Amino acid sequence: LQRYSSDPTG
Amino acid sequence: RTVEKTWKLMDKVVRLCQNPKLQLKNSPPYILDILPDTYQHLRLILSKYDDNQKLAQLSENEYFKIYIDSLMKKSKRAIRLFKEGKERMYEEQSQDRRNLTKLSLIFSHMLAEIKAIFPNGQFQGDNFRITKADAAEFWRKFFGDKTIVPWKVFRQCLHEVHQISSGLEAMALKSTIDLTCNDYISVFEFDIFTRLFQPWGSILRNWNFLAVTHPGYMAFLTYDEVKARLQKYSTKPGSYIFRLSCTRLGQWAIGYVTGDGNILQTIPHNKPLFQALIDGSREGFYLYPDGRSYNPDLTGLA
Ligand SMILES: [Cl-]
Ligand SMILES: [Cl-]
Ligand code: NA
Repeated sequence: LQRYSSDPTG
Repeated sequence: RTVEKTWKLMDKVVRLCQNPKLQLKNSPPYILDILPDTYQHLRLILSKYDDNQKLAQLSENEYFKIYIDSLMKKSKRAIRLFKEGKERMYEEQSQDRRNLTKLSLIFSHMLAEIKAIFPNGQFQGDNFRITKADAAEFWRKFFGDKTIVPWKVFRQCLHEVHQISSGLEAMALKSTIDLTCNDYISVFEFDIFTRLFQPWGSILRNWNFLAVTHPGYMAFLTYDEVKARLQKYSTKPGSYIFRLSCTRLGQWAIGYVTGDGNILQTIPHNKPLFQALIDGSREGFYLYPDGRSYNPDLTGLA
């Protein structure tokens, strides 16, 4: 991942 | 020529923020990129306005007058900070220094605003397209093609559509919308606010429940500040806070402590903030706003 990551709920 | 004294004040701030005792982090908002990039877009503007008439029309452009003033004001302010703080400005956790982070945040918003209002150096504030149709209509009906409006007038007009309950609500609202802290609302600032607290139809109630009464909401914080703050709660996964994305204005950045004690930050895109917080809460990621036990029920905003 980068600075901002993916929604944890999907 | 007031643009020349503004550059001198900016250059001083930069020269002054270059002092390696600060240990400044190359992380948005990074003042050593923002102030020179601002001088550069200001260069880009003066060069697009290449003769005396064009320079005359610019000197009468209301948004640009307010901008250059703000930028003088704010540059003067940062200088005043370093003179009054002296030693305290080398302390990571002093209030003088937090004040500088705030100012960096202000310059970053101002930078992005000038690039939205003078794209490529040419004025297009009168053609700025507001993102949400309801909010768009509202700006139109009351302000037509204006790029920028005084707070009081903004407030009076907004209040005819969405009523403000009291003086201190008006002050909390101003503080939320007036991102550049110049006591005016630009069409750009308005685009941001209306994106953050959409839908327009229940906008003040959205702001009330997502900001005014919500412990998780953080005003004028950076990425690095979010991370340092949630570090205190890293033994309580599900701790979270949220704020305005600096590099993606108009959207929120949610910071949370993961089960394994990492601090991640994420930006909702399709999902509005409230659903993101409901969804997260229900799956154990967003349980403790700012480390606290009570987590506001946001289901009523659906
Ligand atoms: Cl204007
Ligand atoms: Cl999404
Ligand atoms: Na403003």
